[PDB]
Amino acid sequence: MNTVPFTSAPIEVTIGIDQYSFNVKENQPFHGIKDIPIGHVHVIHFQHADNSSMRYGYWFDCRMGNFYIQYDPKDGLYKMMEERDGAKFENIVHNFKERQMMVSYPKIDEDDTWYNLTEFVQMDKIRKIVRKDENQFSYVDSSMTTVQENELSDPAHSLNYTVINFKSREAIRPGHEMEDFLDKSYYLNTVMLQGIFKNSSNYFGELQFAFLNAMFFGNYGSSLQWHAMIELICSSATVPKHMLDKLDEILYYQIKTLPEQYSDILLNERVWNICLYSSFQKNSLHNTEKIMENKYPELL
Amino acid sequence: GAMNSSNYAELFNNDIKLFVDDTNVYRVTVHKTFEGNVATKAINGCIFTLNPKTGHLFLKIIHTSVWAGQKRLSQLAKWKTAEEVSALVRSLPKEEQPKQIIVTRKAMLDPLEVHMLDFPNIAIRPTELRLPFSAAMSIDKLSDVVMKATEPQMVLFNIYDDWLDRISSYTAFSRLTLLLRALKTNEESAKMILLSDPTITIKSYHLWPSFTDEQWITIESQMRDLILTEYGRKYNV
Ligand SMILES: CC(=O)N1CCCCC[C@H]1c1ccco1
Repeated sequence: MNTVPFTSAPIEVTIGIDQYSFNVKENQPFHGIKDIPIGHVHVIHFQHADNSSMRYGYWFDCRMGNFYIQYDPKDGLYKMMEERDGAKFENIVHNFKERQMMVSYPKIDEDDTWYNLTEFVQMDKIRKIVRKDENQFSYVDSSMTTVQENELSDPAHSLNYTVINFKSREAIRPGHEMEDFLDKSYYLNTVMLQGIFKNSSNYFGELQFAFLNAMFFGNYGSSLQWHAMIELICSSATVPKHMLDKLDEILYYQIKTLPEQYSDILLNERVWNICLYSSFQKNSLHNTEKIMENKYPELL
Repeated sequence: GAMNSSNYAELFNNDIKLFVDDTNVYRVTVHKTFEGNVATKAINGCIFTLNPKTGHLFLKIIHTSVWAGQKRLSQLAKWKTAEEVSALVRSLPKEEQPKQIIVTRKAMLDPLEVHMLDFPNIAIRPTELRLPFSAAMSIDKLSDVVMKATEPQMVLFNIYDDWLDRISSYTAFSRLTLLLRALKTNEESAKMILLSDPTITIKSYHLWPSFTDEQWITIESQMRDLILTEYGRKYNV
């Protein structure tokens, strides 16, 4: 079990860790989060009491270093940092634990939600979408735009998701225009899976990462990317059987976890109705369709 | 953007553009089978690709063999159209390629966009106008060359005959659409108007009769009356 200590909490903030959150009052004696499960990525995120604008946070993996949070009064945010002196860190954490100034990552033992939402998400891939190689962790916030969004303005702060565009030469073979536009299996299997992502795990990892940035930060370009990666699969007549079964499981846990009150802006009617009721895979997503109908039958 | 009443004059400026109408590409007669069921038999069609400034018409005749053994013909028809328009642009010299292509039916936008990916600088636009180009097969010479074709064939026509020697493109397009709107609302009456006087003939190299200016004004009036009537006869007014 690993720990992210906080130097202090000088401003009132709602702190998230994965799917959990808690309110911390201004100058409340809060000094971090312990018992974080090893073996998964995590995201710690912040929404200031005073400016609910800008949700922001940090993707990290405790196996890659000792990380802490410290507020910066100049830049006005909680920053992640790495402590390279391991003894200084163990010593700080142990003192905070002894004074019980830390919250416990409150994982119910029956619960596999976090594993199921991050199954294919790997820090090494996160760090290639979020480019900042001097840190082992990754900052994301509400307002960061994607490579693709910029094409249609600061590159250093972009989300470098894989560009997917159904009406692009990449997507459409010369001479197969109507075949490839109506049945994207070429674009999925040859271009994306075999060509760009190498395997379905890396595909699913980007898809799950895009969903999580949409949900946690309201990051709109992330939401666009999550839906585009779903639609590419749903619109391919020919998809490996194992991919479709895993997709159903992936999407199920994403819909399950979505706040019921955010379904208006995080879910794209056209994509979901096409994917569940009109696409080639209209019959291959039983769990996802069952939960969508019982939870958001209005959207449909 | 879309083409409508407000940007109407843009059709006659000096940027090359074409309309594509696909209504007559996939054409069928529906009949009864011996077992009392219903079947279609395709007949020849065409694409109607028109320069509204110059009158140049690229009539691409769609032979019934193109449908042989194919499924979902109404959807295939849009992509065939798009394929044939794209082949047409590619065949034209660079200085003759359009800067815009306006489709008369929004269902052509995606098929033509995809076929034209190699032409990123050619704008594919829909329109809000209810243009009467489906009636192009009421023009006897065009109807004749389509039905007679025994293979795929491009035929070239000026749909304005010689009118531009005397009138502007704005006025030539207004005449053409009035004629085609009349032919669409009541073909029999429209054709009666055009041929009633046996002394007015159609040149061998023209589609319409050789009317004087004064006679065109009479003809145009008669076509307006027809369209208003049929709007009465239809709506009882
Ligand atoms: C001006 C010209 O020589 N032609 C071809 C012959 C028929 C008259 C129409 C015109 C045309 C149509 C399409 C392209 O060019």
